Amino acid sequence: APSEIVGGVPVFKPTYEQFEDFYAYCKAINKYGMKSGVVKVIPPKEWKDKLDLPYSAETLQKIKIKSPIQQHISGNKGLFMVQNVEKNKTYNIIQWKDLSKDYVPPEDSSFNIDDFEQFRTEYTIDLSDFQNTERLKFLEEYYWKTLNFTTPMYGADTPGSIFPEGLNVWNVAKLPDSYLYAGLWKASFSWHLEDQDLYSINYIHFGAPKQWYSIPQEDRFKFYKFMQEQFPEEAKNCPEFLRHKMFLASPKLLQENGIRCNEIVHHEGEFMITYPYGYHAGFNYGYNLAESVNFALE
Repeated sequence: APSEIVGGVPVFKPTYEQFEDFYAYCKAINKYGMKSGVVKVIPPKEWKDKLDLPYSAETLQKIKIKSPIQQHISGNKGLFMVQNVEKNKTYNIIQWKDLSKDYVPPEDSSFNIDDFEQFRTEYTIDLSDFQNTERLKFLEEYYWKTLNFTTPMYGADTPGSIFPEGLNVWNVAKLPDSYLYAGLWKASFSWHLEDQDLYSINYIHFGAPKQWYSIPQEDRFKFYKFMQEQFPEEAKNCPEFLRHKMFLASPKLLQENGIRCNEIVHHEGEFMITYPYGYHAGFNYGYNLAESVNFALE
């Protein structure tokens, strides 16, 4: 299968025909993901129809944000290290959509089954805003300019899924183990490579887009050494600290260090596939709900 476009990152727009086989499709297009850190995969229209929108009141009620994480980040510029916090409290989707009213981007009680049935018209957020490229460029630049001035809060992994139960095609929840992230403006995921160095699919069910950065496998050693440069203290008692501590590094910085860095914007209804030995990191542009699993092809 051919790559449709490129934002430094391969973009695939498969037809339901080939899209049908997830394993055969992934195995027929792995040579691209092993070059660039990640690959985007837009599902076909006849697939998006298989979805049930809006989600039923129960589907929404099932959503439970277990142990939210706040991030305390510190660092001059380009380099930052994040100190994820604890959130003993727990939220439901309605509470999270409301919580996103505190973590708003710049410009320029007990609950009943009825509450969710009502919320079936408010679970989304206006996306026409993020349709502008220069708009996204702005947010990203503001994000790097002001990372240590805020304590972002993520909806750290929580088992579950919102994909149609009767859905077997591309069922990220059940493939022939799924988790939900709760996005919030400026919430960031540092540099890392999936455990056991496996693959993973990340799907944004709804909400603001995600920003993605990936290091081409070829540069995973330049990148590694450069990270041993800064933070030399860890270069001692650590064989693997990129998977021990949380570190953020801007592309603009890496670029000007002989380390290529891919960048792409992950939108609602799209799939991202992280490949083995493909370092990746990024942040959220605001309120969203994402689902992801880790798999293997061999």
